[PDB]
Amino acid sequence: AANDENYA
Amino acid sequence: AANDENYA
Amino acid sequence: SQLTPRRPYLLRAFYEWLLDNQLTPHLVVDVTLPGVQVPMEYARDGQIVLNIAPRAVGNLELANDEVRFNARFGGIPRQVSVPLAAVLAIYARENGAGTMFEPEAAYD
Amino acid sequence: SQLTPRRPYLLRAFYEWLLDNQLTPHLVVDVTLPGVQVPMEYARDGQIVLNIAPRAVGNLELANDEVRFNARFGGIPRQVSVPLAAVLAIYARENGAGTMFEPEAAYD
Repeated sequence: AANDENYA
Repeated sequence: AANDENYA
Repeated sequence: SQLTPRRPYLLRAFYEWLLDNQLTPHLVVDVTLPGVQVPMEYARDGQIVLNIAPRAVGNLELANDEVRFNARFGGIPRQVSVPLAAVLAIYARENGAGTMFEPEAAYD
Repeated sequence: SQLTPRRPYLLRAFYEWLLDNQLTPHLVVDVTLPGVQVPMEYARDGQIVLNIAPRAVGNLELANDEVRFNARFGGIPRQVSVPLAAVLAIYARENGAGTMFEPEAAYD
């Protein structure tokens, strides 16, 4: 996807 | 329906 | 594709959608299936129609496996339990909006 | 008259189900529409795929008017806003299970 896998 | 309109 | 069925989710979806468009949700259950606990003497031609909207039901539990709640019948409140696979559809009484649930391998 | 649109309820529905199956929720959006809030550079052919699984997003919001949440593109934290009108589909990354949304008049 356009955004990353973790919003950590 | 089978049941009544109010469960009051 | 051997993941859980969609019905329980689609059921809660329409249940809100109708409750929001200011409509009255009604369920169509097949009394024939095993696991169904309802006042049988109300099932007309193998199916029973239950009004699961707010004012007619107490503690409505719309779970994935089965639907449960307390509704009055003929004046006396009784317990209801309907295995999800016994569910046929959901619709608004005033305009017949809703859906006829589809078959899913899970539910046989 | 005609009721409010269904998409949002069905959206949330599939969302909860894809997560009760471990699967990862991915959203397909149409950027060529008004109200869409995303880093356009990350799109392609008038579209863009967004990961909305719990761990990849912040303060996700699945309202009936729009989809709100924070996420990171390249690592830069950024807010996102999607008009339910431009939410084309929802699906699982692992096995593409999910659903494409049917047209409704509410969204032109």
